This record gives sequence, structure tokens and C-alpha cells, in this order.
Amino acid sequence: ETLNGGITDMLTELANFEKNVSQAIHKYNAYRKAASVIAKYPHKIKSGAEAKKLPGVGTKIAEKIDEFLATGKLRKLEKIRQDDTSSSINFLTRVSGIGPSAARKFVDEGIKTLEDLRKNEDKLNHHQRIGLKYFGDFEKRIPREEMLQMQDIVLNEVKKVDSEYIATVCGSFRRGAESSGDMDVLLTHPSFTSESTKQPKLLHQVVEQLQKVHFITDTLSKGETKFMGVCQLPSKNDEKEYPHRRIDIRLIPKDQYYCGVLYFTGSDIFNKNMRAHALEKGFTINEYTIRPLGVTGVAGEPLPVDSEKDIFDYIQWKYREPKDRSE
DNA sequence: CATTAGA
DNA sequence: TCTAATGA
Ligand SMILES: [Mn+2]
Ligand SMILES: [Mn+2]
Ligand code: NA
Ligand code: NA
Repeated sequence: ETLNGGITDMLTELANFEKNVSQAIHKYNAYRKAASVIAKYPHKIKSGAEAKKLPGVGTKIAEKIDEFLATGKLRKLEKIRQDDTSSSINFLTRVSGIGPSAARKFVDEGIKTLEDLRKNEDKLNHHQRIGLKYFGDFEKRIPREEMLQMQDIVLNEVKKVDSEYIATVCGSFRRGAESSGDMDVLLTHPSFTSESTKQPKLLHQVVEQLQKVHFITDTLSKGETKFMGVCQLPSKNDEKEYPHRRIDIRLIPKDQYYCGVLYFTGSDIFNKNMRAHALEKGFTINEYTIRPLGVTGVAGEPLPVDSEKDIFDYIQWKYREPKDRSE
């Protein structure tokens, strides 16, 4: 956590680089189990060899470790860090919709800068166009103060359309968060569950309304169950307009709402921990259900959930408020 | 790990 | 159809 820190750190620098600038999934995969491993190690690693003893760590990485130990640096990281090509690939990648592969390609063509990307808006798909469009607005955190107004709105229109819709703004906002990166609304309806062969309109009506009133101003992708876009708060009485924000809305078979909600509410760790616990408790938990366990090794048979509680109750735990699902 | 865009 | 990019 702090003992092997630089180690795992330089290791991640490395991995990350293989995978993005290079297309070496393998080495990239190497650097990672290793970092995964040197991370678990309970002692200060003093040299390659000591590390080396570890599974995943070979001679190549061990060699990195010595130089890194002997000098608080590494040439390859120093070389990479300098590499404009590589820098470039790193940066483009930030644009929403630009992945490594495309990052690679643009570079090839010679588009390294934001402005490059601009003179070439033609070569970008819609997603990336939008990503290019709100580049600044997307990199900003979402002050809670705003999350509240946004949530306020989404809720209202939702209710305005069907009275029967249930919405929940999940995420860190759900958990207290002073700010968030985007907004995740999970939604469901009574007339939509595991069986009852869809009703795409469910998602659609809603998107439509939010759009109607000008909440959503752009579409990243809209399927029949996962809508992904951009919203904005009505930029009041001038002088101050609101930054463009990412928003995701996803339909959920009401019969799996709570699990889902439970899940996306997080945090990553409270989750795992809870998950690890349901296990002992003779259970199973994933983003949609909770199945009681069985001795033959495994079992199925989805228990009925009516609220975050049922789940809690199942694994016989203390209801933990969102605020405290921190870990 | 599953969902959408695109080509 | 597959391959990319988001997500969480
Ligand atoms: Mn989120
Ligand atoms: Mn999101
Ligand atoms: Na080894
Ligand atoms: Na990106």
C-alpha cells in the first residue's frame, strides 16, 4: 500500500503503456499480475531477486526493479514520458469516444492536438464529435449542489410521464459525495420484468420527455435499455450558463431493481465486502440478483427483492445507508 | 461484462 | 459479423 508503492506504480506506468501505445496485451498483462502481486507482498522489496521469487515476476521485470531501486528512476519510463507519439496517444484518448486504437490511427494520420482534431472533425464519428465538442465540460467534476437540481428535474419529468416509474440516482451522489463525475439514473417499471418481453418505449418516453424540456441536449447512444447522453441545467437568468454533463439512464426489469441499485450505488469495496459476505451467509450476489447457495458446489434460485433491505436481511446484516457504504 | 455504433 | 468504446 505504501511499502511497495513506487514498484507497483512504475509497474502500472509500464503496463499501461504496452496496451495503449503498443498493442501488446500480453506484456501489458504481465506488468499487471506482477504489480498485482508485488502489491500483496508484506515486505519491503529490496532487490530484483527478492521480487523475482514471486510468481509473475521474471527476469525482465526484476531487472526493472533493480534500476528503479538503485536510482529513483527508470530509463524506459523516462524515454516513454518524453515520447511525443506516446504522449499524443495518451491525450487523444481523453476525448470521449477516442480509444487507443483510434488514438493510434489519428496520430498516424498526424492528429495529435485538440485543434488537429478540430480541423478534422470530419474523420470523427458522432460520439467523438460530441466528445470533442464538450471536452472541457466533460473533464469537470459535478458539484452536488447541481446534482441536486439535476436529480430534481429528472425525477419530475419521469413522474410526469408515467406515475408508475421508479428512478434512483445511483453513484457516489447516492452515497453522500461532494461531487460526482456524471449522473447515473437507474430506472424501472412495473410493467417490465425478467420475462414480459420488453417495452423499449419505456426508455424512450422518458428520454423524450427529458429532451422535450431541454435537459438532454445530445445523444451519445440510445438503445432499447441503455441511453447515454449530455444534459445541462437551464442556464438561469444569464451571465452564468451550465457546463454540459454526462448522463446515463438504464431500464431495469423491476424484478432486479434493488440488486442493481445496490450495486451501482457502491462503493466498489462495500460491494465486494458485502458480496464476500453473502457467500459465507450461503448466498450469491451480482448486479441483478441474489441466489441462495448449495453444497454440491453451487446453486441457483433467485430470491425476491423489494428493497435494498431484503438483500441486507438476506445476508442478515445491518442496513447500511448509502452514506456509509463507503467501504 | 454487457450494451451500442459502425463499417 | 466483428471490433471498438463506455461503463461499473
Ligand atoms: Mn458514475
Ligand atoms: Mn456514468
Ligand atoms: Na518468479
Ligand atoms: Na476517450
